[PDB]
Amino acid sequence: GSHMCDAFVGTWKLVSSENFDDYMKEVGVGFATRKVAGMAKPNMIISVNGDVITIKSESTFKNTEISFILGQEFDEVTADDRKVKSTITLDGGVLVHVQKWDGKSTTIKRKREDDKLVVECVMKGVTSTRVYERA
Repeated sequence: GSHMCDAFVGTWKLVSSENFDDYMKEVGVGFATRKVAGMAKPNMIISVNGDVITIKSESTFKNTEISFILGQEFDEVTADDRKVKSTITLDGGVLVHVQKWDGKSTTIKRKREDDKLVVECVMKGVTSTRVYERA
């Protein structure tokens, strides 16, 4: 049967980034990490097995992997080494990823738009847009 996550499954490569340095600043990422992370051109690999969704980010900077069930909180060590409590839900057809730590919160939304997978990262007033195409 078809599932709303089907439109995300596959291998995706980063094709454009907007305001990513500013977003990382707002999150609290250090200078050196921002420079090395901002150079990266990651692939994102999304797969599903039953109710478990796995999202990998793979680049010369870091390889990360999260597996989760929609709506069930999990612990995540981010690529910038924050230990956060994450919950990922479906809002319509948008995957909405909330990361919480030290009384703060950031929201990463992943949506399909034409043949692209668009990632919007928001911290306080700061929005970064990262666009991926199929790899």
